[PDB]
Amino acid sequence: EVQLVQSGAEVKKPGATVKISCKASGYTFSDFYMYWVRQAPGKGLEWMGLIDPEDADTMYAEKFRGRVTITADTSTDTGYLELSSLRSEDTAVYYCAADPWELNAFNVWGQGTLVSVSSASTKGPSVFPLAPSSKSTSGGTAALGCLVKDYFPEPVTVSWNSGALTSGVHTFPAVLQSSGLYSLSSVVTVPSSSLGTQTYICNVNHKPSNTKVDKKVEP
Amino acid sequence: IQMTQSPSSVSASVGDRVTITCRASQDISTWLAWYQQKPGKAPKLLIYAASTLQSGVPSRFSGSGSGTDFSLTINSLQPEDFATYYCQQANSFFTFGGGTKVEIKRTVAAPSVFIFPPSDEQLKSGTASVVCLLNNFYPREAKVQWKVDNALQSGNSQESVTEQDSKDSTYSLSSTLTLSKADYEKHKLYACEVTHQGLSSPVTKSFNRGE
Repeated sequence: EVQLVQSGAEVKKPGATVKISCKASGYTFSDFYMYWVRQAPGKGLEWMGLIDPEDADTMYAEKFRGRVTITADTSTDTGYLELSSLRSEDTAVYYCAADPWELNAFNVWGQGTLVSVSSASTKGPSVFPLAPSSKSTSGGTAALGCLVKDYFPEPVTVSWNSGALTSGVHTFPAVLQSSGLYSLSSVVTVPSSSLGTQTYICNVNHKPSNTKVDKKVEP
Repeated sequence: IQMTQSPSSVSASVGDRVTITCRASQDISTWLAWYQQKPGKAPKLLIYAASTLQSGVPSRFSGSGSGTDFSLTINSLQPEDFATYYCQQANSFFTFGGGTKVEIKRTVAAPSVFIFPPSDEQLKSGTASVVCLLNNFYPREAKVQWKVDNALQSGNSQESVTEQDSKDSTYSLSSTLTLSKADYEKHKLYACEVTHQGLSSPVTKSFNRGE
């Protein structure tokens, strides 16, 4: 019954300001605090602040005091989080949370909102081959893959032979380069005996830019 | 207002009894909560008030402690329990601990190492990315050292590791060394030296440009 629904993913330039919303349903919004938490990719949870919807009284984590503003609209059961002077380090999934049953814990959580901050603009990736060779062969097995380079923002999905190939597939977390663009690799290990007969194609999909790439990888 | 969780990672098997700890820098009575989180999902409340089990959460979960020392215990670990766990001060503030990941235990396995030179395609664009792959190893800790004409490279490579494999519980690691096309063509030997506790000595995989 109770649920928190946040706004969609966002992309911003450094120095800009972002403001996200969280719609509460299933309980009396103004009667309880609303908390905000964030989490950088692969990192831990970090409490940012809280607000009393009724009187707009707020409390912020020491490291965010000055750049963050938490507000709420009891007319629409919606709370908001605004963060200014955005830095690339502010790239993360932001969550809202509530404790409708006063258990003194974050009982209900929104689905989260990804905010990606970079000087780069939405861009599709270039897909390069990671060709199988004597330097990627182990016994009767060979490794091959695709290098999905220079895209923004996350995420990107990769499949092999349209999903027909899943065994031995490893798609790695993307790394954020100093250029402000991401890069990731996807590899698969197969029987080296199949290299001259079986076709291997990695299907890359970067929805943010509507970019799709099918890359055939040969020895 | 400082929450410390150790170990940062713990390995266990289904059926095992697992216990993780959390310590506050100050006395927080029993204002402590525990959460569970899996990749790509929002956290889930497990315990509040240090020992009260959240409604709906399996009784195999329990928590205890007061003051500055706390613990979470999972009696008979189930496959759905492998995840990351966080403690959180609920007293003043709401400081989260750093988290402790519960991973699947298995035997030590050295990585298979492969190296991929840059493609002609990318070189045309003026950049050269060399990729080193460490496949199916355990545990997670591994070290990759890039060397170009025997010069150790530092600051010009990035790496990432997959989540434990679903069938063999191993990890894989991918590292990319990036150089301008000009710098790449100015050197000959490209190598990635790998060290892992499962290897008695470093394993090196390399190629000579124009091999």
